[PDB]
Amino acid sequence: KNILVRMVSEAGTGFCFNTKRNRLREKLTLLHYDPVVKQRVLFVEKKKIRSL
Amino acid sequence: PYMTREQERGHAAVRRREAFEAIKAAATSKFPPHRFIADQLDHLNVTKKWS
Amino acid sequence: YKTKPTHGIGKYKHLIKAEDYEYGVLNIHLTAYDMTLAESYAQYVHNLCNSLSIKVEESYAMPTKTILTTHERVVQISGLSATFAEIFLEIIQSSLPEGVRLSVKEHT
Amino acid sequence: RRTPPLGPMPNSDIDLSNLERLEKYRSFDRYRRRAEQEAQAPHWWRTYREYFGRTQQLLERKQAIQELRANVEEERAARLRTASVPLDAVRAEWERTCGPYHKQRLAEYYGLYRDLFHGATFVPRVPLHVAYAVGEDDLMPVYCGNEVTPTEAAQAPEVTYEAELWTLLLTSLDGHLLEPDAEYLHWLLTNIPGNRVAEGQVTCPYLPPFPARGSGIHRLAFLLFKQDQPIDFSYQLAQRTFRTFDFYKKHQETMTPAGLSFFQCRWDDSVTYIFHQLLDMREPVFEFVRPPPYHPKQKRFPHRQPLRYLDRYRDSHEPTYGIY
Amino acid sequence: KFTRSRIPEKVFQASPEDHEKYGGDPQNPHKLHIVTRIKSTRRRPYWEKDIIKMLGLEKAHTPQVHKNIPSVNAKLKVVKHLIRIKPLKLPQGLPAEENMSNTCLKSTGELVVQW
Amino acid sequence: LTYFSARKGKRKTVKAVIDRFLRLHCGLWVRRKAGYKKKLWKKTPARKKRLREFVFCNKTQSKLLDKMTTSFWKRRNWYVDDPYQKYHDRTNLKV
Amino acid sequence: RRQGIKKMEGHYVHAGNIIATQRHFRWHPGAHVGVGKNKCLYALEEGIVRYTKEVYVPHPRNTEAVDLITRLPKGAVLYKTFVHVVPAKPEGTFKLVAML
RNA sequence: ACCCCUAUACCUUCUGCAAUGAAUUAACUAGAAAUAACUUUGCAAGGAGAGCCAAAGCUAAGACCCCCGAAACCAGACGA
RNA sequence: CCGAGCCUGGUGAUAGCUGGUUGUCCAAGAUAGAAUCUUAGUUCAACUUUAAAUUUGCCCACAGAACCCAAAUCCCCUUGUAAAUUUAACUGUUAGUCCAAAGAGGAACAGCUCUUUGGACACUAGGAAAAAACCUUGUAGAGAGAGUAAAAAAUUUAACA
RNA sequence: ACCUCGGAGCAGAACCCAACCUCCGAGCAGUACAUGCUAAGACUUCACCAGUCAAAGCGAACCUUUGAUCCAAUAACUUGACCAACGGAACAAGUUACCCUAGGGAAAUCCUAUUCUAGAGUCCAUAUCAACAAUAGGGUUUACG
Ligand SMILES: [Mg+2]
Ligand SMILES: [Mg+2]
Ligand SMILES: [Mg+2]
Ligand SMILES: [Mg+2]
Ligand SMILES: [Mg+2]
Ligand SMILES: [Mg+2]
Ligand SMILES: [Mg+2]
Ligand SMILES: [Mg+2]
Ligand SMILES: [Mg+2]
Ligand SMILES: [Mg+2]
Ligand SMILES: [Mg+2]
Ligand SMILES: [Mg+2]
Repeated sequence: KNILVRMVSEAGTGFCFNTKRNRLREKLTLLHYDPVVKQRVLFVEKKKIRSL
Repeated sequence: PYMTREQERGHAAVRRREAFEAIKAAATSKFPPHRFIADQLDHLNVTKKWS
Repeated sequence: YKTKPTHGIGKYKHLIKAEDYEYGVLNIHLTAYDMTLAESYAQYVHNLCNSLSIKVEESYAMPTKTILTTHERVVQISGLSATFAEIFLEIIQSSLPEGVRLSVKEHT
Repeated sequence: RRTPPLGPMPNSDIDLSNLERLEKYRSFDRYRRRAEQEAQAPHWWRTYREYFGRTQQLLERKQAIQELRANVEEERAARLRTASVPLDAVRAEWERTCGPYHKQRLAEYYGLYRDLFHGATFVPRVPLHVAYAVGEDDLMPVYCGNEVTPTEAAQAPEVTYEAELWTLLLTSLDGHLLEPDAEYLHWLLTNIPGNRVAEGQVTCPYLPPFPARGSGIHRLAFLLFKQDQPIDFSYQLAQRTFRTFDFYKKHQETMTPAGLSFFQCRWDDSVTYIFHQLLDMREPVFEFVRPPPYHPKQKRFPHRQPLRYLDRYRDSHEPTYGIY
Repeated sequence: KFTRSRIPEKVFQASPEDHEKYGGDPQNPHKLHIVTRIKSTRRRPYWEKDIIKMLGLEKAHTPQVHKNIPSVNAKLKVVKHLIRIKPLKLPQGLPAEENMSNTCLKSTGELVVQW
Repeated sequence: LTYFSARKGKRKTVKAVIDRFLRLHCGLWVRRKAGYKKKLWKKTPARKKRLREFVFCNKTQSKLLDKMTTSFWKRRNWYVDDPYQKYHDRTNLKV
Repeated sequence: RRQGIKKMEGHYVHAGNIIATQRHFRWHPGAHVGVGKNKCLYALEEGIVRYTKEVYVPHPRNTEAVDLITRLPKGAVLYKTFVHVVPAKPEGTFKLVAML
């Protein structure tokens, strides 16, 4: 199944956004727009929010 | 028919507009009626007697 | 709209067909020593067919057989008139380049 | 119920049972060409258009083409896709041959005919040339629809045309400031002897173009009329205003248009100079004002509307306090 | 379902036999209808009831004069089974202001300026 | 609601209304959209934008809320930096 | 579903008004008519709504429509119903703001 | 007076006639109120006899929210 | 008068259920969707009433509304008309009956269960025998005047070259 | 068995509707991580709640099937189970003939007799009986797992 995860910005900001990834799939690292920084920055998966 | 559909177009428009103007005037002229000191004071006559 | 004179102005499926002595299905089998020669003759006969307005269905090939190898080709043909079949076959006969085997065999 | 079609239904003439025997659109482009043809063709149904609407010369041409083909160098360059074409020679040849027709198309597109002669057209037979001398070393030309600044058009232009009398006129079809239909004449030479222009009768002196700021782009037309016999004719706007329509009505018996060349003028500092120095008046400034945005009639209860609904109808953004 | 009835136009195309029968000339047609309601609007559709009210035929057997023009005629066609239509005939022409108060609608359909 | 309280004899306010709706003085009631904080990960950006909005109530909804609150909640409040100060009054309204 | 035409021919329409809601492409966008993600037709300008029949030339990237059009006889032309908005007001006017 | 002609009791509940209630008389026997509104006064950017409301409002008055009936439940007594 | 005594009190228990709800006169006044531990109720909508503001409202001639592959409906210039919309306030009715018509409930003629269009009944009178639903007809009183509307069932047959 | 939603029948031509009913699938999957932010004007499952589309603008790049409130958790942004009886009581089943109260109410598929004569009837129809059908008369059943 899929799990909702909290991608947390690697830019030092507290900005986090939620994505969906397969449980069997590896932890996610993804480029995403940082509104506070106003630039695309890397985000890393921190913790599993739920299992959907 | 006496007139055709093209001939009749607009031949009564002025009268229809005036009639609706009258209807609108009646609708917008609604207001409470006047009140008269004579009407208020005439009620004193309920105790009019013969001296 | 149904009641309007322009009803059905947008219909198209009637223009798409998705599915007097005349022949049936005709198979022309071309066995040849040369891939290039067989392919060229198949192209030539296909061009003759589609220039003479012949319904050509398939242009496939048989699997190769080894006992050197001989390449096989098939041309499918449907729709022939009395004189049209004669002229078509005689043109094929006079246009066979070199050492190729024709056929007028049928299906199955 | 079914009302019969009011004409030939499309795809009815070819509607036949021999679909397999009917040649088909093997390609998209052939269908596109057919569809464009059909769209151009008139129809009995409602359509988008309804609402939004010598022999020796031939022989010489054939021989010249044969010579060019025979030239092996030309074939080698063409097959190597490296050949080129003399633009100046092609320009001159086109001007002589079919340039007047293209210039008539340009005039019709720019609305010169409809705005000057109320739709009456003609063909600019004379390949006129006008150019405003910029500085001293060069001169900006005035083609059919060019773009020239009033700074470059400050002084009168040099006119050349291979012909033999002539009346040359300049109008601003849309520069008028009071009456929409009228236009301003800028300079008019009459009874031009042949080609030389300095000897022309200067009835109205030369005026540079003066398109007001933010008033858009104005189209200025050089008209040239063939003249049979001279006729006596006749810095103030009331006397510079006139209509080419009735003007040429008064002279069409002996004058016939044979040349046109027009250009677009925008605002420039020279326009400030024109308005102040010699017109002696405050220059007008125009702004393109769009209509106010449409809003539906305000409701007492704007159900399901966002809070911005009230802002859509308030006029002043500053806080107000009423009686307080 | 019961719906409005679209009367085919051939119904309202008079024949020469009709012209002889009823005495109206298709050329120079009559200007005004006299319409009287002769049938109840009860048990009739609401649209017929509405047309009767619009035409002012609420009272039966009370003549009402209307224009002989296509729109009025369309309404009359909607309610033609409830009414009697007769042309208004003016043997002495339309009444003048002097005799506007001395007119009478004869049962034949003639507005006479003497009464 | 309580039309006459047992201790004062007064009409009471339904506090569920106060916890949920804002009353603009002119008579308009503002609210949030239901579900505006629920499962945002499965909602489209347009739907989320619609849900994040402050929304007016019906005439009948407003009448119900007016009945369910007392006159205290319908007074002029001159808060210091009220974001709704401009919205407290209607302008250019015809009937 | 409550789908269908919301603005019939001749109806005045303001920019943004939905003209017709549809599941398929029963009506196609004409002049000044945009399409939503769900094939809804909305007005891009303020004006009068007109319905016409026009020759249909599908976008080349539309593979299915291109195949349909290539399988078509040499004289046939496809037609579709299009919705246009005939703009009423001009884009704007030039007004005298200052006599410098 | 009757004879003539016309005339399918009342209430309530049913979609509508069947069903409900009524021997009859007298007496008794059942629409209680706020949020707003509206109307009429007063005063008016203020009204109100503290408090409250006010971007024409405020104050006052006028108008509007029935009767009978369970099986029950609990508490405390009284009863072999 | 015990599947749980009796009395008093809480208690004017509660009752979406039943019954009742008292002067005169006039006027406007009709079937209708959604949700609901909901279908014996209620709330919103629709309708309805009052007051108010304003300007258009209804009818509709063309034009217009899809391919797949019928009757009609929508929309609105005229026109006939006088209403409609909005504002304020508000109760009550609303999971009906019958008739005409078109359909679905398995490719179910009738019966039923529903959907849709229209009419009627819950509102007067005349007629059809009596008569809620068929026909005629409605706006109100008095008359010892008059013209009409609907309104009356039909039918009686077997020789034979 | 179903209860919510979506697609098709099922409505021939705006919408709405044949509820009940028939079939199918969804409580998503894939993709992207501007698949952002804002904002005119509109649609709408006949209320509301909710649900859709969207110009212009700003910013990056250069989409195709559901569930409210409260309450919890999270610094917050946000997230969660139950509500599937899917407008959702936070947590409650069987049973009463021992019961009480308040009320409401009470075409096809079968048979009989004639008709056509199929035919039985010793052969022979019409002495007698009689098939399928038709005619009448009587009774039963229904659209619903
Ligand atoms: Mg009794
Ligand atoms: Mg004892
Ligand atoms: Mg005892
Ligand atoms: Mg009680
Ligand atoms: Mg009445
Ligand atoms: Mg519930
Ligand atoms: Mg109940
Ligand atoms: Mg469906
Ligand atoms: Mg809606
Ligand atoms: Mg439930
Ligand atoms: Mg539910
Ligand atoms: Mg026992």
